Amino acid sequence: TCPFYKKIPGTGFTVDAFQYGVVEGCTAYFLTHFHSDHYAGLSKHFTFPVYCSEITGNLLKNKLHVQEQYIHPLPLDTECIVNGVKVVLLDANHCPGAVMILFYLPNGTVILHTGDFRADPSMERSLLADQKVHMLYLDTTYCSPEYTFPSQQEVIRFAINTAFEAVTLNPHALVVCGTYSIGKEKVFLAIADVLGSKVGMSQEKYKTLQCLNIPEINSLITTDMCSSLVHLLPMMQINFKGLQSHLKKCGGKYNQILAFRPTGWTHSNKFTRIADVIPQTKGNISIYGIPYSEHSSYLEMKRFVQWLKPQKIIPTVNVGTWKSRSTMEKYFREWKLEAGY
Ligand code: NI
Repeated sequence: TCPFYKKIPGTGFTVDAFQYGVVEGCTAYFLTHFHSDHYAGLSKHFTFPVYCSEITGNLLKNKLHVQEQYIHPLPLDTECIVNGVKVVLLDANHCPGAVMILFYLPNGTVILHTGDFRADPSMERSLLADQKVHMLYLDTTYCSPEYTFPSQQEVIRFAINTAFEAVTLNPHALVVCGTYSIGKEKVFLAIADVLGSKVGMSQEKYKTLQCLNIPEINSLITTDMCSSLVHLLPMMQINFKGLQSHLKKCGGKYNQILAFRPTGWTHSNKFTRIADVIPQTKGNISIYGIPYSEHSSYLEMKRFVQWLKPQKIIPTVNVGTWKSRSTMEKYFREWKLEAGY
């Protein structure tokens, strides 16, 4: 049955709630982004209205075959009316097409649902600046002070410099990047751009990327693996066995692999700077784990919430254990006492 933290009070609405069958009292189903833990349950047999971004709607139609008459895309940063309730979609700084949703309830309550997000000070100048928010449905993925990670820009600098050095030293090295969902496209696009190459990938992944409105995409990606020296593979194949096998398939065009696994957080962050990251190596294969996150760090999350000053916080992540829930509630109280709201 649908959990309370996926239901928006005073409305007929649910958020990211497609795996529970027909939810009692639900007149419109919102989808924040196209990640499987959020879309789980949608298919061509769904016949209720789905409200989402343009990009998420492309993916619903093309990848899951949802029929067009039930997809309701909304423009961002624009006041819209849904079943008699004013809503606004905001950029979540997550993966392509990911949104936060502002609901203006008929009784005067304003609710922000962040979906999955990476808080940024640029959000402090969107339509959020213009009114008070009473209730916040918050992505608490990394809500503990041990979770620090560098900016996305530092991590991409590291990747570009590492790849450019390796290929200039050995023009017969292949770069491989792991993927299992949309998001983190900058990793493989930035590397291909510095090397003067397209990114090669499976037909299924190319289709997925063609749904994303990324400018000049036909210029950066391809299904012709032979012409590319940056290859995308499933995240599960980014290990010594999987990579040795791939290299066999390239027919002696290459004699070395440099591979990237963009993880979120790994405890190497508590001790080590990005500058100091080193690979695991076996023979002619090296594997770098890079801390490229599309979720808030602890400090980013804290700054957002202390700026917004909500009256009530509803966590949406790590809510299944009493120890996690108690930990989060203690941080929310600290934040409120330190800031004075
Ligand atoms: Ni997500």
